[PDB]
Amino acid sequence: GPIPTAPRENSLMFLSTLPDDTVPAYGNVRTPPVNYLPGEITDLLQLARIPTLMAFERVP
Amino acid sequence: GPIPTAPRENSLMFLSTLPDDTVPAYGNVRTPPVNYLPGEITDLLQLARIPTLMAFERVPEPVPASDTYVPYVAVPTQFDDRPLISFPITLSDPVYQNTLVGAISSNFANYRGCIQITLTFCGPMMARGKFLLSYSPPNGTQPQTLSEAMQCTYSIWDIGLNSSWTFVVPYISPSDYRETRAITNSVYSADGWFSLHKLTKITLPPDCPQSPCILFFASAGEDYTLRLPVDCNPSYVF
Amino acid sequence: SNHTNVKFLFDRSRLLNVIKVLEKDAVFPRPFPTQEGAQQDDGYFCLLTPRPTVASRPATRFGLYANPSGSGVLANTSLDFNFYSLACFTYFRSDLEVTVVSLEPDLEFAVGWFPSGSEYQASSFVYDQLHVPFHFTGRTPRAFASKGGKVSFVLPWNSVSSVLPVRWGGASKLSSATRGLPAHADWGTIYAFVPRPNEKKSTAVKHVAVYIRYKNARAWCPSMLPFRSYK
Amino acid sequence: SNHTNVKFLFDRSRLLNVIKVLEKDAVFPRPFPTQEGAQQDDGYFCLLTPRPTVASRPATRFGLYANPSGSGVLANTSLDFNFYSLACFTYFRSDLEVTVVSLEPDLEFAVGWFPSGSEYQASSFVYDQLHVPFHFTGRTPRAFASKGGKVSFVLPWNSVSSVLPVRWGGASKLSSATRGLPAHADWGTIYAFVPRPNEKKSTAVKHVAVYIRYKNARAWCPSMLPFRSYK
Amino acid sequence: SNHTNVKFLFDRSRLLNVIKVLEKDAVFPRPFPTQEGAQQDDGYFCLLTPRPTVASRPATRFGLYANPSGSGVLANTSLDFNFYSLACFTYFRSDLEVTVVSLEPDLEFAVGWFPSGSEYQASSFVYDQLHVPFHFTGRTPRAFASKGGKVSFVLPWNSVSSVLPVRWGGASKLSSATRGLPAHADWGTIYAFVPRPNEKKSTAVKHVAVYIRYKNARAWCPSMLPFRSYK
Amino acid sequence: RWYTGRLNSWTKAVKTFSFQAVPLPGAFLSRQGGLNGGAFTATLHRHFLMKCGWQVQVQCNLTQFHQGALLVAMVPETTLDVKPDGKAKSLQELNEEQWVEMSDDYRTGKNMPFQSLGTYYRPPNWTWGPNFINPYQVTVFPHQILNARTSTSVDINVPYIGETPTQSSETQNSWTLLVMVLVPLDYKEGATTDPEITFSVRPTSPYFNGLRNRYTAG
Ligand SMILES: [Ca+2]
Ligand SMILES: [Ca+2]
Repeated sequence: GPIPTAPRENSLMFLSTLPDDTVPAYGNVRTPPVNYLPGEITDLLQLARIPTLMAFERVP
Repeated sequence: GPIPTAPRENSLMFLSTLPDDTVPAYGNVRTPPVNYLPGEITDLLQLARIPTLMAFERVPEPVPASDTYVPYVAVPTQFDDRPLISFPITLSDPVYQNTLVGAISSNFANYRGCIQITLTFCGPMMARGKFLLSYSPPNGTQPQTLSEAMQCTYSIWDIGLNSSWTFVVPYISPSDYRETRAITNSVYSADGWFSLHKLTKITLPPDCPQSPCILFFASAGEDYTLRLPVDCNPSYVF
Repeated sequence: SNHTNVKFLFDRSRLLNVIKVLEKDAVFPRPFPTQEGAQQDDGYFCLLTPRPTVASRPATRFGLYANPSGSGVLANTSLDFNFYSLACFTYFRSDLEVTVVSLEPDLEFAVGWFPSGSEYQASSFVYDQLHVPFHFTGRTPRAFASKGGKVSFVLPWNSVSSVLPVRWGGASKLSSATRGLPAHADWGTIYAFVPRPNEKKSTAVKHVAVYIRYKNARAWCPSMLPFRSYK
Repeated sequence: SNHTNVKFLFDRSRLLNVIKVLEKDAVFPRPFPTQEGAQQDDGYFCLLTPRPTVASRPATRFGLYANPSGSGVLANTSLDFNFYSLACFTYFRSDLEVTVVSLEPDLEFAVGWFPSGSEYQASSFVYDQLHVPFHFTGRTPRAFASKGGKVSFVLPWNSVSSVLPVRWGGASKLSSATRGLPAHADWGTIYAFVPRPNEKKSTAVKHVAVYIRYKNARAWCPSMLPFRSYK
Repeated sequence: SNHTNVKFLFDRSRLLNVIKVLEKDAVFPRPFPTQEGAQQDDGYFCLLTPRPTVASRPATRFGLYANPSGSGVLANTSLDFNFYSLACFTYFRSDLEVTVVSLEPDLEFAVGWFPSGSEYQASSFVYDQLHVPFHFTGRTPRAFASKGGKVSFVLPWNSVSSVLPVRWGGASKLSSATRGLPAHADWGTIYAFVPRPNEKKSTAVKHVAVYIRYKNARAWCPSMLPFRSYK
Repeated sequence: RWYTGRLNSWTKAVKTFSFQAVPLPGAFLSRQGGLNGGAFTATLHRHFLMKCGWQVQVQCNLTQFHQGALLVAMVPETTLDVKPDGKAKSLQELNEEQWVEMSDDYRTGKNMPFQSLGTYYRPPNWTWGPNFINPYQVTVFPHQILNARTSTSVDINVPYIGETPTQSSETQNSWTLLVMVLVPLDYKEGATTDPEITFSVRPTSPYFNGLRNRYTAG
């Protein structure tokens, strides 16, 4: 283990956009199937193209 | 993870020449194509060889602007056994300074190779003449006499037709490079002098303007090489 | 070596300038002209390009306070002397490496960022009698001092513009068309703040500077470089 | 980039809220309504979901103490403004990344946790004239400060419920059936405490906050988003 | 072992000498002879070769201040006793490993460098009423103390000269031709400074030393070694 | 098709580092020196973007018994139009002065537009600018020379340039021309006196875009 390595000027610091993850908590985790639910939605552009209402003033 | 490793006396320190990079910010990055733009330029040596203007003084110019350190010289009616122009072989002089090569070297440590020396004239075309040129390597005296110049590395330029001519220095150096900075006129950098003599006097027909002008250039040769760029000075901001 | 390789040449860091340490949500300086009584928080919004700049906003000319006294507030600017004296070319594009440099010894601090042309708005909220400037969390990353720390990072090209003009001759706007001002040619602004609530605002004064490095650049066409006065 | 990928979009951390530092075994706040004289330890049991909440217990409406004075005790709540303003969908499920954020500089602390709906009971025992709150050890993990430290961790989905409803319209109970309250839609509660005995309880006051990040989520069906007053 | 392998033999570090800690942009000592009133900053420009030297400039003879008092300023020199007593050869070339050694405990410092024969010029600029010596950034690297730190590094052969003469018999210049002075036979000079503005100049006094190691050398021809007085 | 205009006389009062400059396409916009483009010039206003190259010529009268020199060179992204007043030049200023001479203000670029401080800020001391002109360095640009011993006219071509593939027809000002006296005019008295100058232009591969009415007024 103990070996020469590369430090950083900001090791372990926190920036809002940290790209990687950390230690997990536990194993033995199980989750139920969502298959019974309709249509998981993935992207905004999927829905953004639905015609939306505008908000023009009502003339005085 | 936790394992014995090798520390350093200066881990994470900052030196101006740190060689590697650090953590990135984000993915999903996209950039536009530069293909529509002309000719990305890669290296200084590509451009350094373009002939640049020199900055020879204007012989006591009396204008209130005073000096005009300018690439051209005027034609004298008389001549003497001493060059029209002479100067040490040194990169620090103003004629060197504001050239491409001079501006580059101003931020470099040492120089190597050779440079192109280009020559020019501006008088009426009805003129015929010749000029002598002599590079003077280091010696015990700055050349004056035409005969001395003939002993030096020398050549003669025909002004008969061509009002321009070119020359390239020879690279002679006991060291791989030579000190770019003019710390002192010493064996490390200084390499003698140049000389310029007019071979024969004026020959013109009537109505031609008198005492015409002579122009000159300079730029890097193919063999030129510099070493170890150096930092700049901002005092010109004043 | 082949030092003359431009891509290799400029890939080193250098100082940008100093800024004051923050201790609360701040009033961004107003657009010019600015009049006395319009109190605003100058000297913390760190612009992110060595172009001529003034009061967290770009600049075209270069003027400085050669005199120590006068009326009004002293602005601040930024110039990269080395690169700008070596910049004998016309267009440019690259990425940007940067690292934190604290001036006060023994400092605890937090920093943030937002990109080029990204407008600023923080405000604050009271967590149990303690204001929490919204910027403590938000759209952009943050980093912190290990009781002092060399926080480092890099950012890419971001502007809608294809490239960066080294020096410019267009016009900025359809009205008040400022020549020599290409607006969208930087990376945004950062800000360093104490990890304390506004109530914890202290009498002590602190300052921080930064170093910046060019990454994987591209250059085009010639350009002039300064002359030197012969005296 | 393909930012519009929701799974990628929300995987970043943000503040939840502050809580007070613990120095002994604590009385969990009683179920509502609560009357004066029923003294209880509010403001340490950190609930673990950005839903509207009150006094370590969920909430349906949003009300806040816009006024600085009044009768009674001030509760605390929690809202994730960014995600809740961006949450134009109906059902949800994901994991949760979280990290510690101490407010007091130079702090030594210990923290613990228990899952969603997990009831609390600590009590304390005297180790040689020194009380030892049972929670110092127990069913759940713990982590500690290196005289300050960025403790980080993640937790999975835990509820018997298949998914998390983004906004809800059912009824909570067979009696006192609170509409809009899906109870089993969080991860539990944590608690930060000094590694000292109850006898070492100090006069000094300390506080700590936390940041939370969404991990590997899944979303379903549309949903509305807030309107803006035009003034 | 095969200790007699010269290449292996000398690859170890040893002290060069001490220098004073810097706190501002400095006046480089003037060329000799130097007269009183020409005030200059002696004792910070650390020359980088164990040759005989004086006042940040080389030297040919060896003279030292065996007496504690007198008129004028005390210069400083540098000799590598081990290598110079073991140097029974004529020409040399190698690389150079070096590491920082702070004399003051608990020090915060910054250091810089420039190569052999590299002229010095820093000046300073006022960052908000605070001078910033230009050298804080520039052409050459820098390194910093972790509240104390063993900064280490290496440099290559740099001189235009093909090799290093162990002892010399030429002439230095065309005028004032100093025999025994090969000028271009070192690596330059370094300088250690506090990371504070000139205004922060302090009354306290600090000092730092350095150790130097030979790397991958090459040697030629015999040479004598000192005799010993028999008493 | 070609387009052409006129320029002042090279006079003995002119000196080295004395010059005048022309902007592209600003010359058409101002009908500079009698210049006229006509159909495409009007089209400019009816199209919100454009992209084209160029092709030019220049002329001036010389004689064998003259000596002196002149230089011609295109330079991009300059702010030469900007005066110390902070605005581009109208048809009167250059038509009157007729020859600019180098000064520190343009050796530095200090004349570039600036902002009004307001009472809030201290006044700065203006000392530097990036749009300086270092005449000794201009030889880098491809260029052509017009001298008594050489010629009376010149020809050059240049491509399109800009931070985007195309730019607004009204604002795109990437290219600028300058003409400078290399050596002062002189001739044995009585010869051709102070010759006048003229210039010709052609765009290359022009392409209009952003079709709309003529320039919704200002
Ligand atoms: Ca390590
Ligand atoms: Ca290790």
